[PDB]
Amino acid sequence: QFAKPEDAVKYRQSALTLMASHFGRMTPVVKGQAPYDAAQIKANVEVLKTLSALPWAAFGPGTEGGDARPEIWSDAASFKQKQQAFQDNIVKLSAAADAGDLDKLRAAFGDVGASCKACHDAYRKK
Amino acid sequence: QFAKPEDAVKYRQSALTLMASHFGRMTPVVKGQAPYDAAQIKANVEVLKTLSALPWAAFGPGTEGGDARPEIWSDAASFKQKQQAFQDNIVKLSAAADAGDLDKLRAAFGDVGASCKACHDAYRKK
Ligand code: HEC
Ligand code: HEC
Repeated sequence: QFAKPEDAVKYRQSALTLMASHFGRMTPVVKGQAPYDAAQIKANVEVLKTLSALPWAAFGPGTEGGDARPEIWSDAASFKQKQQAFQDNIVKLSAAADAGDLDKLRAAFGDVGASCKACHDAYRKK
Repeated sequence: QFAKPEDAVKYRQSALTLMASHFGRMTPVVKGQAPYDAAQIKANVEVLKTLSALPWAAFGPGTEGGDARPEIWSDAASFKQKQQAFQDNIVKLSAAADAGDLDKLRAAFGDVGASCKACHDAYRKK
């Protein structure tokens, strides 16, 4: 699927755009501005779970470009921990959404959002 | 998630790019150029199933733009049938992939690809 590095960059940017949309659209629910519909949130968090696994294999060898910093590949073990923290927080979000637990969901949502920004601060060009 | 029509256009283009990647990457398998790994294809077709439901609600009212033709909204019942044929063919693809049946999978894959092009021919700017 990534014949040239520019195809990996197009894929990962598309996946990240879709993640941002499925994550950010829950902000009014977690802030009490819109009603919590447990079943609809469960379904949206499942879409976000699928999308959240997709960008990383499009940062494979040789796919420098876009707004990715070089240290993604030069400090690969450190990048992997930032990616892992995010993906661990998506597991917690899915557990909260599956349980219908709005306290857990809002806490997990804040942890996901902080881990998006913690990776950006180290690995995304400003 | 689509505060301005340009946000709906960015979302739907991103979803369609991800669909194209998850669909097209199976072409060598269905053409016998790469080995059929039933479990990996099942998992990829599940990603494609999730992605295939996403673009359509970002062609909502008022979201004219991109390479969408106007007749998507002026002939809405006709667009709906093109979208339905595609989504019906994704159900058949998921059934083949879940059953591990490569004859069914390649037949369903051709039907999906034809329905992508049948919508493009009527509804996507050349
Ligand atoms: C590193 C482990 C990351 C985590 C976790 C998340 N993001 Fe990210 N993001 C990352 C990089 C290296 C880039 C640049 C990719 C490129 O090659 O250009 C991005 C980019 C985005 C974008 C812009 C995509 C675009 O259209 O070009 C968005 C919208 C984005 N990131 C959002 C986002 C969200 C909402 C996250 C958590 C829910 C998230 N990112 C995590 C690296 C990483
Ligand atoms: C109508 C019912 C469609 C079906 C079924 C599929 N596609 Fe499509 N496609 C459609 C439109 C109206 C557009 C333009 C969207 C816009 O506003 O610009 C598209 C666009 C694409 C693109 C380009 C996305 C981009 O990056 O800008 C791709 C890669 C794409 N379409 C692929 C694709 C595939 C592989 C499909 C079936 C598996 C498929 N499309 C179905 C309308 C419709």
